[PDB]
Formats: sequence, structure tokens, C-alpha cells
Amino acid sequence: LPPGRLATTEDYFAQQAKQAVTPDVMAQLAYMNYIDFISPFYSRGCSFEAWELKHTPQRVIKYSIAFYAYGLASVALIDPKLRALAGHDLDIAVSKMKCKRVWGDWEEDGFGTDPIEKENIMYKGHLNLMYGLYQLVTGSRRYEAEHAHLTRIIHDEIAANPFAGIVCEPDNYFVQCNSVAYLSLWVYDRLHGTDYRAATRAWLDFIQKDLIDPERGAFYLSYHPESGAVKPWISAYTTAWTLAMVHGMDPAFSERYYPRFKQTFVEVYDEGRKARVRETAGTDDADGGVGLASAFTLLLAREMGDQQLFDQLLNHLEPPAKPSIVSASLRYEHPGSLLFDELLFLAKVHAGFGALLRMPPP
Amino acid sequence: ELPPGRLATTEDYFAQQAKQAVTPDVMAQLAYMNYIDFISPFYSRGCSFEAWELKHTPQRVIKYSIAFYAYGLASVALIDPKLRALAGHDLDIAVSKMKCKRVWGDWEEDGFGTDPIEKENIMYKGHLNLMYGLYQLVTGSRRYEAEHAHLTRIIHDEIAANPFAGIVCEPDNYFVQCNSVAYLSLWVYDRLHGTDYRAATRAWLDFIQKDLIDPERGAFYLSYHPESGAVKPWISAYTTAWTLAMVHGMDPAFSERYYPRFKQTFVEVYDEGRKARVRETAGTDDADGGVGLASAFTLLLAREMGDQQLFDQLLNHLEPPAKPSIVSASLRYEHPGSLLFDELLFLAKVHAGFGALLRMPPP
Amino acid sequence: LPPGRLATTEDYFAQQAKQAVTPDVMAQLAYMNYIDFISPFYSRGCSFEAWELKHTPQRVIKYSIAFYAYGLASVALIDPKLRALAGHDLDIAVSKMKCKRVWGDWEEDGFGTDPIEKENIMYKGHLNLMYGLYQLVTGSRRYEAEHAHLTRIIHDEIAANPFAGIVCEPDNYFVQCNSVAYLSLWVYDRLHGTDYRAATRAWLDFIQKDLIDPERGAFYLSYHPESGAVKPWISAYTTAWTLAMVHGMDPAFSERYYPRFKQTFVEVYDEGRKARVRETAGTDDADGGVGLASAFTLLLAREMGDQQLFDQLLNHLEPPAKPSIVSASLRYEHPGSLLFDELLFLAKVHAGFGALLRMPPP
Amino acid sequence: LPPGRLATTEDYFAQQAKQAVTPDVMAQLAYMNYIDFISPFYSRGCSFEAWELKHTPQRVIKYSIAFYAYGLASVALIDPKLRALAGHDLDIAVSKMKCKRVWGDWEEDGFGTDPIEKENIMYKGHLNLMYGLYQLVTGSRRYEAEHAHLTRIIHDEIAANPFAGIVCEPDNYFVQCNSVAYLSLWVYDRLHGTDYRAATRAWLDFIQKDLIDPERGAFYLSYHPESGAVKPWISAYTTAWTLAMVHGMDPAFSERYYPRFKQTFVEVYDEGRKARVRETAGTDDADGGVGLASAFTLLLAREMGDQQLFDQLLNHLEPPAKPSIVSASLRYEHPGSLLFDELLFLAKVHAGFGALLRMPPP
Amino acid sequence: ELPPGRLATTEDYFAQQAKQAVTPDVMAQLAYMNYIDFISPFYSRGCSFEAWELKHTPQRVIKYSIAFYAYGLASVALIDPKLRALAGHDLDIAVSKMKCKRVWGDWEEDGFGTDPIEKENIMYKGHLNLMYGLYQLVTGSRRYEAEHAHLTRIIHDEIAANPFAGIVCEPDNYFVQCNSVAYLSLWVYDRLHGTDYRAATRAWLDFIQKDLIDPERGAFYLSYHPESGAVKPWISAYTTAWTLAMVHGMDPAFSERYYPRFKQTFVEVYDEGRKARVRETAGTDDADGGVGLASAFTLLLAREMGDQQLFDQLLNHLEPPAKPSIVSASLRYEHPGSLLFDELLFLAKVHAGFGALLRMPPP
Repeated sequence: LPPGRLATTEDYFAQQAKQAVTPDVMAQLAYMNYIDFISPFYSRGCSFEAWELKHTPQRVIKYSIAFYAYGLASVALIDPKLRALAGHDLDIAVSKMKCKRVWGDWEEDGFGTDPIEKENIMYKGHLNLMYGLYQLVTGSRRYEAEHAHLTRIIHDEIAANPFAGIVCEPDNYFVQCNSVAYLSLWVYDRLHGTDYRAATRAWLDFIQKDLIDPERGAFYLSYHPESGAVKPWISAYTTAWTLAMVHGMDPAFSERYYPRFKQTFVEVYDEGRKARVRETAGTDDADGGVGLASAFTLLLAREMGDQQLFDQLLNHLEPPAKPSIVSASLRYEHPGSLLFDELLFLAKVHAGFGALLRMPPP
Repeated sequence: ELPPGRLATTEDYFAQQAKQAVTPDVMAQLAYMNYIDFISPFYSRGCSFEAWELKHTPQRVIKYSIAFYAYGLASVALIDPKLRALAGHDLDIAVSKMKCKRVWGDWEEDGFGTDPIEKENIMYKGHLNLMYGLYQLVTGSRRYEAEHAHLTRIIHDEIAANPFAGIVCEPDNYFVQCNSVAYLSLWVYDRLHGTDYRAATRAWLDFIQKDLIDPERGAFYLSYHPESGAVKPWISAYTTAWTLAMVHGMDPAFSERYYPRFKQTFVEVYDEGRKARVRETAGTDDADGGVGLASAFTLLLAREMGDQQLFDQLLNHLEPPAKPSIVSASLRYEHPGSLLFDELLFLAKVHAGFGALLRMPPP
Repeated sequence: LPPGRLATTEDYFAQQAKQAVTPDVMAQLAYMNYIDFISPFYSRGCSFEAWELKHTPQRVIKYSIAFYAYGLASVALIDPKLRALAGHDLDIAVSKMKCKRVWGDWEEDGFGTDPIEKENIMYKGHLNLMYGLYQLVTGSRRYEAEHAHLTRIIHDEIAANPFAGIVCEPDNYFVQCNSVAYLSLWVYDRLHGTDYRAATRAWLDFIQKDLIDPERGAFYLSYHPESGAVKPWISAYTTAWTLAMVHGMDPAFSERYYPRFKQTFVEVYDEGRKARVRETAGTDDADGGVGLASAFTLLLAREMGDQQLFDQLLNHLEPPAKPSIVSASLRYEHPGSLLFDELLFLAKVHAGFGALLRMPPP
Repeated sequence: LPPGRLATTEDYFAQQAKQAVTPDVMAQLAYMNYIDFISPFYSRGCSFEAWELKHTPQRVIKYSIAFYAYGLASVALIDPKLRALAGHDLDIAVSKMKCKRVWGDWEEDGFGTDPIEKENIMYKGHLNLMYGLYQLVTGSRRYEAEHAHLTRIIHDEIAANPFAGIVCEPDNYFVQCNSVAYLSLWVYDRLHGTDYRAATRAWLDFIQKDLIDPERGAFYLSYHPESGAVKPWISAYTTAWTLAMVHGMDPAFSERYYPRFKQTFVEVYDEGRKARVRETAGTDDADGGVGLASAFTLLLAREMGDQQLFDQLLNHLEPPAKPSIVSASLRYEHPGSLLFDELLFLAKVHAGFGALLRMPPP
Repeated sequence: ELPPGRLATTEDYFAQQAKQAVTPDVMAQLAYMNYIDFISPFYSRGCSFEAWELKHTPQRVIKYSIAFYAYGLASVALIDPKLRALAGHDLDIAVSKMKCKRVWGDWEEDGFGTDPIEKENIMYKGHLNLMYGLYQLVTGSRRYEAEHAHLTRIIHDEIAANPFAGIVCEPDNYFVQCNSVAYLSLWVYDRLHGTDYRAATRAWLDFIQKDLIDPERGAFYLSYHPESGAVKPWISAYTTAWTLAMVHGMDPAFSERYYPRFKQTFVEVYDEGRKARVRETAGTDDADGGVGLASAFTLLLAREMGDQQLFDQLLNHLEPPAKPSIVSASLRYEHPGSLLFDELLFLAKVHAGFGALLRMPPP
């Protein structure tokens, strides 16, 4: 237990077997739920005080909510006594995700008045995955009509496109953002016995052509179908997020690229006690770009069962951020990136995307 | 004997009603409330909120500020017959300010509706309905009687319509504190008119004793969410202190049963017995976490239960660091330690008991 | 002539006999009139630059204009060569008084769209007194129709109310504010031979019941007719303003209470050379509340012919404020209160409300 | 050539004989014309970047444009090679003068939606003089319709008023502002053979009654026809501006008062090398009020052919302001007043208002 | 060869096309342009200008920023076939951002009209038209062909309608730089379509040489104003550098005649021949006055004329004080010395010549 660390890696990995979250995870849930008005999961309303206080840029709120939600889904698997609370928070998550504050960039940028109708997989992929996870956790059909409608839109759009998948902004294809959408299809299928996930093989074949550098185990930044262009830089955060989600659909795909990913991007330091992750090739700097390579790699390490790397990354990420528990609730004095408490929460509890898919009923 | 940094003895606060007079520091708080033109909080009926802008009161809290002032004014009316007219006048202002959009408008801004009274929002309309009743008990005026009947009928109907006992605040958030205000407003209505709206109280007291309370610790959980059935797994001291204080006016035995356990669970006596401070939740040594009101609401609860020792301990903790002075016969705190600070200290200093407010004799 | 004092008390009191204002009063008039655009009496328009530069709160602008106006009226009596200028400034005063910036608090507070129609004596009492004074000074009938219309409203409202007088905000009765209104009736009567002032005796009888403490010579803060409440604090500024105005209508009333007022509130200090005024009972602090007790008492001392107290108060008030005459125009580096230059101006020139009433024609 | 001075007084006065502006006047014209977007005479559009960068208050922008324009008219007389450029700048001047940013104070103050219709001679007097000067310089008829319309309005309003002239704001009469309007009538007459200028004699007779102190050679600050009031302070900037323009209409009028004006207001100092100008009587302070007495007196000295006083004033004004020439363009580090570069430019080039009137054609 | 604050040699920039590869620092500039989510300038087609807000680019200049990036991308396409698709993609984004109201809206705000294309405003629409043509040469795509034909016809018609050769920017302001862009857009249209819109070029080149140039100094005057006939009497180095660079792609002999004289008039070599800086006007020793772009546009000109020595001198002056650094394979300047700084340095580093862009072979 180094300074600035709250629990051992062994303890995080044991939560599910012990049917209990660690005290610090509980204290995170308290940050999420406790204080009136300002806690992020206080109400269904279009109130964003929590994100104003954290200074979360508007474009990022949608990811904040999504990643909290994916964490809450694993809380539900870990502790049956917390499943009702998790369901309640996922309900709030879904209802906040639909507020114009969250999606309104789509309109402000000039792309349309409806965030669901065509394109914008960055938003609606997450929303659709959230709808499914809500239902798996709770058994409630509150959103089932919307979920079916959005799942059908996604399916249809995939079928209509010459490339496998869907764009975010018009003409910008991102493999991370697609991975969320395809995973939402697997969840829908689990809930309804359908076969929307059959599209997955063609997508996995496609992202293995020009979009990946197979020797380095890394995806290029984006694809642009009008011109055919693949941006020539590889991206660590892009790859970590993508391999983590793909591991729940096609474990063998991620198992093949994971070791090469590590070789390409991960730097172990401080006599093996720490690790940090380079965002691109041709640099020794860690956490360039959006600054999320290390955080998404923490998640990936959790997904792949790599305790050693998880421990190394968390020794790098957590202590400089200065965690403390005040009134049984977790705060960080110095969050090192965007989506900081969200991604650390998620990675601490994450039961595996495959296990979320197979979640037993309430 | 007067502890350091304190304005009057606990013995003096408790004696106010028997002496038929407020202490000089309570009078000075009433001057802060009433004296200076335009900027005193009870200067006018208008939708003017200068006093709250100067205190930096967040908008979501203004409704509670007005409510707790009002509950204090009601006790001022019982304490000193010569101040009853003034207290009535201030309660009139209280009610009329409580209806300004500045106070309730969060309901609309959050997307929950254009009418703060129509359904849900018991956080707002519970207090408003209690204020309507108290105004009438103090003054004998029927100025708000129509509105009072209309709102009391809405509350009644909504309780009757719900599968759980009570009413939510936001949609799908149930809070026992907020309900307690509403049920109390029914008792006040019944006192004024001879009705039996309060009959719903027993089913509510049975209900909050099921999953919402930890009976061994004497503490309520934070909230309930009827759609999912979830009860948030943290107990809360401010929630419990507020709820037990109000319930004591409806069912004294309920609060007497839980009060000693509440104290064991949350209250930390320190400084060789001279002080006390209150933990907001279990699993922590930190005092006044969360909203930071556990100590202040526990001061009120102590007053309600007649617990002079704990009152004295809490006020020794709360008041001195806040640095009271009286300038021009008016009370200011240099360093208020929390939200609702002068409000709750005023209320607790004068509070005659919710039961005694209920039975308040006419003018 | 102590430091920070510009002229002797003997000189202020001699202005009228010498038919000339002191050089520092002339310099105040220059501050009022000289510089294009930013001087307060530059134009009729709804331009408030002068008050923005002084940081005058909006609620106070109406009193600023009023007290300037009452001063200008005495300038007209003092120097026949300045009477035309004074008339001009009063014209501007009246027209600025009618701008929404001045009265608009009435609407913003929710009390109505018309500042004249009902209640709001705090505004319309002053406006009605200004209309009369304008006419006495100039002989002009520019506002006569409005003056008659407003005088009739005031008269009718007094007649309609069970208590003697008119409220400011609904349910708030203030004796200061009423005193202005009753004085406006005396001025109307002087100009037109009417008997609106007959209501005065019933008002003077009324304010001597629960509204005054006759032993201490002090009025309570306010009265609230719905509840019957009289606020239990006495107020020095309230009483000083009221007694000054009443002295013009019923000199004996003010002569009876003035000595007792001084005993109650006035603190002589610095071996008789200075004085400062406590705002309420039960305190040794001076100039609490709105912070105007000393300034209004300066006015009262002028009204009562009390040279000694005037001198004492001005020794307290003027020097710490650091007067400066640059060009031939008066500025204060450190005004000690609201309405600072207004009230010092007024008190320096004030010829008595009774003398304004009997002002000979142009 | 003292420090902080760019050319000799002898050189400024010789520009017209040499048919060339001095290098520093050229560098001023470069400041006016050179840089993209931020130069004041870059475009016809309603863009005011240049005035935002100088922090020019909105009420003053109309005078800035006017005084630049009067300077450009003299540039046209001085150098035939610069006349086309001067015409171009005057075109821009006229078109910017019509933007709401310039005149909109009229509306904001509550006086009306049309700046031309009635009163507001402060704006429309300058606009009308600018129209005429534009035409004299260029021969273009682009604004001739507007010029005839505005000249008729001015003529009619003079004819309708019981006093000789026109007010600015309602009930404020200023002789400076009138002098511009009357001069505009002389320019119209020169262009069209009309006799609008016949009104001039009645105006000159009028301003010599209560509006001037003939012994001191100084005009009072303003006149207010409703009350009959003349403000009792004399003003140096008011008088300097008025006498300069009147010299182009009735040279004998200004020749009579100029020596007395100097005795009253001008202080020679620094062993005869400098001068500075008091704004009013009863003070030793220089450049009080609006702070323009010295700058307008520089213009007057140029108009009267007083080389000695011009030199003295410029030695006072220019050096403390710290002129710099960078990229062949003139900047002042520390301008000492409003309208600083405008008035120094104007006074450096000014050929006399009489000579502008008699400007030979293109 | 390789001074401090320089990233690659002049010999390396000039060799890019022969080596069919951009230098690492040019690649790092493309990464600044393309890499980070949401804040990179070429992230999306949308009307999002975060990248320009972060650089503090004034709104009036955004149009030029986009244009000069675009001209640079066109040369990237000629240099490296493997980057041509990327360049096309970025040009697509360029065009679509150029059409946002944030870019052109000054036209409306200034009072000149609601439509930026309809008339005048060659400052905007000249660049837009050149961008349309370059997009099509790089990609083969006809996405903008209709708009390109429409705008090319407007320009052609307006030239034909005017008594002077060319088109104004603001009403009654004629600038030769701005015109040079428009005429060059006609040549690109003609390349793509076999038309003869470029025939107007000869009359324009004769015109700008009769009244708007000082032929001994090799320098254009600042502007022309047809209503008055006025030519502003100051010569301008940035105006001349930009104009001669573009004219070199249409009439090489015209620029070859004036280039040496331009240099004598404005260019100051210093530091024992290792550096150079450019005076903006005559009658001054100060460098980079006015808009402060003389040196940067002269850098471009030097590249266009094949003048390695002057290019090297200018870049030794411009680049090091700006403090270039490569962080995560992406180029940042700590202290950009002017407006359009990274744009113009990018452009000049890659610029293959306007004549070579015109003749660009198909994909």
C-alpha cells in the first residue's frame, strides 16, 4: 500500500468474489450520490451542477455519464445489496444523457436538430449501450421502446453504409465510438433473443484492414470515407478503449494485439512499481493528446486480467491526484486529466464487458 | 456562567418564554432582520432579494432560509406578546417572498414543470403550507386562507394517491425531512379548522420506520426512490435531526425512542464536556460533512427535546468561531460556519417546540 | 477654520443676508453643472452617468435627485443672480426623476407598472414636492397639469385610508416619507390658494400616538397597518428628517421634540468641537443602519438655527471626506456615506422649509 | 526643435507655401490609413476598431470623426498630390458618421429615433459641415441630396426659433455647436450660390448679448431658453472653438475678442517657451473640465496666425505625450486628453476656415 | 546548417518533393492540424472554431488562416502521394469551415450585405474560389463543382462589368493581393474545365503596372480607390510579396523582373549574411511594421522564386525567437511573432510553386 493509494490491487480484483466493494469505491459512490443538489446522481432533472463544479467541458459530459454508467453496471454484479442503488443511478444517467446540455453540440455545430436520427454514434452508441445496461441491471422496461427504436436505427445505418459501421461527425469514422455501438447490439440481443450482433464479424474484419497497424497492435486515429483517408498517427487511448470493448465480443482479437500494444506504448518505470503510456509513436512523452492513454490502459488492463500492469498504472495515476476520504466520501485534490474520477471508478470495479453481457437477472 | 465568545447563557434562552421576553441578542437578530431599508431580509413584500445576495445564499437554499426564519418568528410570537404583531408582519412578508419565482423557479429551470404547487416538489410546498398555517395562528388573519385550503387539499390528495406514504420532492426522490414538514402543515390546518387531514400521519410514521430507518442507530437513511425501490445506504444526521424535531410535535414518543440512540451514533462531545459537534454519517470521525448542517439541526433538536446540556455544548462549538458582534443594536456574524447559519441559530435560540406552536393560543 | 473645512459656519449662515453663496457652494454647483455629459444636471435625458461614476445604488437615485432639488430651491432664495440657473436644474431634476431608471424598482419588485397610481409615497411624495418647488422658483407652468393630477391622487389616497397618510411599499408606513408628501400639499396650496394642507392636523395627531416616543423625542422606524405593528426600534435619521420638514408646517411640534432628540442621540466629543449621532437606542455606535443619522441631523440643525451643533457635525463629517477644489469644482476623495455630497450641499444652503414655502415670486 | 517635438512651428506654417505636408503629418496620415482593419479610415463600414483600441468614449466618436475631417480638408489645400486621398478619407468619414454607433446616444437618452429631424445640432451641425467639405474637396455629388435636405432642416429650425440658433439636447444651447452649423451654411452657399448664411448676422448679434463676457473675451458655458438661464461659468475650450470658426465668417469679431481671451485664460510659463490654458475663471489650474482648453487654443492660435502662442502650446502638449514614429507612422505613448491626435493633427495642418470656404475646385 | 531554434535545413525543405516525403517537423505541423479531439483545426466539417479561439485569432483573419493552410495542404498533396488522401480530407474541411458565418460574417456586421458572394468582397470569395479549385485538383471530387462554377461565373462577370481591371474588397477599396488570388482561381478553373476565364489576366497585369506599382522600386502601392481615383502613397512589402508570389504562377516573367528590385527596396540582410528581415514600407529602418507580415510573406515569395539563400535567412530570423518544440510528435510555438504565424511558416516550408499546383497531375 504505497502513499496516495487507498486499497490494494488484490482487493479490487477480489471485490466480486467477496460480494462487496472496497471502502474507497463505496466512498466514490457517496461522492456520486450523497450531497443534495450538487452530487452528480442526485436527480433525473436537467441539472448539471456537479459537472460545472468539476469544470467538465460540455463536449465531454456525455462520456462522463457513460463511463459512470459502465461502472455502476459492474457495481450491480459485485454486490447484490447495491444493485437497486446502481439501477436507480443508471435511470438517472439515462435521463441526464437525454438533456440538451449533453447532446446540444450536435446542433450548435450545424449537424442537425435530432441527435439520434443519422450519424453522431459518439452520442447515440453510448446512449444505446446505457439503455441495455439499465435493463439488465433492473429488469425495468421503462426505456424499452426507445431502446428498440435506437437499436433499429443503428442496425439500419450499418446495413446502409459501404464501410462497416457508422460515423460520428459527418465524414469522421472512429473505431472506439463504433465499438460502443456494436457492444450495444450484443446487449440488445441478450435481452431479446435477436441477432443484431451478426454485423460484428464484418466490422472486426474491416477494422483489421487499413485501420490497424497489426505489428504494433495499434489503431490509427480515424478514417474518412469520402476521401478514403486514414490519418497516419497511431493512438494509444483509441486502441486501449477499443481493445477493452472488443474483448467482450471477440476475446481472441484483443488477446492477439494486447502484448504488441504494450510493447508499442507502455513505459514501466520506478524499478517496476509504476507505468505510464505514450499516446502516439515517435515520442517519449506520456499522456499526450487528450491525455487519456494511461487511464484507458488502466481499464484495458482490468479487462485483460493484467494485475501487474493495473497496479503499475494506478501507482502512476492515483497518488499525484491526492485522494482523501472526508465524511465517507472520496475527493481528489488534483485530478490529472479529464474524466479522472470516472475512469478510475470504472477501472476499480470493472467486471469485464463479457461478464456484463452475461449478467444474471435481478 | 457565560462561556467565551458566547452572547447569553443557555439558561437565559430557555427562560425566554417564562420571562415573556427575548434575550438582547435575539432582539438584535430581529433588528438584523427588520432594521435597514432595502437590504434587510424582511423589509418588504416585494420580489427583492438583496439580503440574500449580500449573504451569498445559493438560490436553491433561499426557500429554506425563509422557512426557518418563519418558524423562528412563530416562536417569537409565543415568547413576547409585545412582539407578536411584529412577528405576524414578518410572516406576512415571509409568505409573500416565498411565492416569488426567484425562490421556486429552480423547479422550472430543472425541467420539472411551470407550477411549483401542482404535483410533487414537497420541498417547496410543504414549507409554504406550514408557513400559511403559522401566519394564521400568529395573526388571526385570513389573507391566505383560500390558498391554504387549496394547497392543503393538494397535499392531502397526493398522499392519498401514492402507493408509499407521503410525497416526493423531485420526481422519484423521497425525503423524510421534507415530508415531515408537510405532515406538520396538516396538523396546523386541522387546528385552525377542525378537520382531520392529520389522520394520514399514522401510516406515514409506520412507513418511515420500515426500510427508511436504522432503528438500532436511531437514524434515517438519506433518501428513498420508489420507482427502483432503492434506499440509499448512508445514514444522515441532519436528515434525522430535522425529522425527529418535527415529529416530536406530532408523536412525542417516536422521537423520545430514537433521540438517545441518535446521540450515541452521531454526537461527539469534546473539550472536557464543554463542547459538541455532530458527524453527518457513519464510518467517519469528521464533523459536519455533506451539506454541513448536522450540528445546526442537532442544536434545534436539542432545543425541541429540552436537552440543555447538549444545546450548550453545540452552541459553544458553533457560535464563537463565527465571531458575533452587535453593532448598532443589530447582530452580525463575521465568519458564518455553514449555510443557513444565522437562520438556524436564531430558530434554535427561540424555539418553543413544534407542539407548542400547534397549540398556540389566539391573539 | 479647522483642517478639511472649507468655510466657516458663520459664513454658511450669512449667505442669504450677503445675497451670495460661499465659494465652496459655488464649486458644488460647478460639480453639478460644468462638465459635458457626466455632470448630474447636464441634460433632461434619461442619462445617469453621474450616478454610475459615484456608484449610487439604483434605489437611492430618487433621493439623490430630491435632495439636490431641495438644495437648489434654497440657492434660488439666497442669490437672485443664480435663480434662473436653479430653475433650469430643477427642470432637469424633475425630468430625470421620471425616468424608469429612477422609479423602476417599483415594477421590478412586482408592485405595479405605474409609479404614481397607488402607494409608493417614497417616490411620488418627492416628485410632487419637486413639481411645486420648480414652479415657485421659476413661475413656469410646464409641469402644472401633472402637479395637479398627482396632488389630487395624494389627497384622495389620504382621504381613503383609515390611518392618516400613505404607505410606501404595500403595508409599510414611514413618517419621513409622509412628511415630504404633506409638505408637497402646502406648496401646492401656496401656488393655487387651495386647502389640501387641512389634512396635516390629523397626520400630526396620528404620528404623535404609537409612532413616537415622546420622552426621548424619537420616532419608531415604521408602522404596518395590516398587522398594527410598530417596529420597536427608534431611528435618529428618520426623526431628524421628519422634524426638519415638520418645522416648516408646525414649528412648535419640532421645537418641543428637538432638545429631547439631541439628548437621546447626539454625542458631543473632542472637547466640544465635534458631534456624531447614534442611529438607535441601546448602543454607543454612531451612524449605524443606513448611516445617515449625522447627515440628516446636520440638516435638522440648519433648520432649527442651531449653529453650534451644525458646526460640530460638519467638523465630524467633512474633514475625513477630504474635500478638493480643482478648477473651481468640488470633489470628495472619501465620502463617508450614501447621499454625501447631496446632503452636505443641502445643509450648507438650506434656508428653512418655511422660507421655501414663502418664497417670493421671480 | 525641443525634445518631444517633431517639426518646427515655422515648418507647419510653411506647409501650404511649400505645397507639402511635414513628415510627421504624413506619418499621422499613415496612422489614419495604413493598417488593415484597425486604421480609422480603412473602410466605409460600420466598424469602429480604431476607436475601441484608443478607448474613445462613444459620446466622443462624432467629434473625433469631425475633427479628423476638418484636418483632411486642409490637407487637400496644402498638397494637390494628397487631395484625392483626402477626398477618399472624407467619404469614409461621412459614411462612418452615419452609423448608429456614432449617433445612437440620441436614441438611448430618450430624445428620438431620428438624429437629424429636430434638435441635436452637436451631431447634425458637424455632419452638415462634413457634407460640404467632402464636396468642396472632391467635386462629387454623392451626398448632395442629403446635404440639401439637412441644410433645409437647419435653416428652417433657425427660422422657427425665438433665439438665434438651434439646441443640442432639448433646452441646452451651446455656442460652439451652433458655430459649426452656421459655418456649414456658408459652405453650402459657396457650393450652390444660395444665401442661407444671411442668418449669421442675427446669430452673431445674439451671442454677443448675455452669452459673452465682452471684457474677458469669453463665452459662458451654455444657455437654456425655457428658463432663460445662462450658466455663470466662462469656458476657455468653448470660447477657443467658437472664435476659431467665427474667424472664417466674421474675422473682425474674433480679432476683437482674441487678445482678451488670452489675457483671461492663457498662462505663459518656462521662461516664455510654453503655455497652458485655464478652463475657467477663479482658478490657477490648467485644462480642467473636459480637459481640452489647451488643444482648442492651439487650433485658435493657428486660425489667428499666432505663431508664438502655437509654439508655446505645442511645447506644452506634445512632448509629455511621447511621440514615436514606427514604420513611418505616428503613435503617442501618453495622449494627454480626449481627441488628442485628432486636434494636434488638425492644428498642425489647419489652413483657416476662411481658406477652406474659398477652396479652389478640382 | 542547423542553427538553434531551427528544426530542419533549408536543403531538406527544398528536397521534400524529390524525396517524396515531408520533413518530420512538417509532419508534426500536420499533427497539430489533425490530431487532438475537438480542438485541432481540421477535426470536423462543422462550424466549430475552438482551434482559432485557443490561438486568439481575430475573426477578420480566420478566412486567411484557413486559406493559407489550404494552399499548404495542396503542396503536401504534390510532395507525398501517401498523404494526398489526408490533404484532400483537410481541404474538404477547409472549404466547409470557410462557408460558416463566423468566417464571412464581418461582411454583414459591417453593413455591406447579407450575401458574401453576390458582389465585391473579393478578399473572401477569391480565396474561396481558389480553395474550390484546389480541392478538386487534389481529390478529383465534384462535391463543390456547382458552387465553383457559380462563383467563377460571378467573378468573371464582375471583372467584365468594372471600368478598372479586377474587383474590390470593401466598397471602393481595391487591393492587388486580393485580386491576385481571384485571377489565380480562374487559372485553376480553366485547368479543370478547358475554359478560357484566365484571358482577363493580361488586362489586369497591364493595369497593375500602369498606376499601382513603382517599377523602379519593384513595389506595389497599398491600395487603389476607384471613386476618387486615389492610390495611397505608401508602398507595401507584404502586399508586394504576396502579389508577386501568385503572379509568378501566371506570368513568371512579370515577377522575375521585379523580384530583385523588391529585395533592394525592402530586405535587410544582417548577422554576417546569416539572417534577413523585411521592412514593410519606405522611409523607415523598422522591420515588420504595419500588419507585421512582410517577413513571412517574403519567406513564401523566396520559396516561390527558388531563392534558397533568402529563404534560409528569413527563417533564421523568424523561427528561433518563436521557440519551436515538438511535444507528442506535434509542433507548438511558444512565442509566435505575428498573426498567421504557423500557417505561413507551414505554407512556405512545403510550397511547391503556384505554377506546379496548377499543373498538378490527377490521383
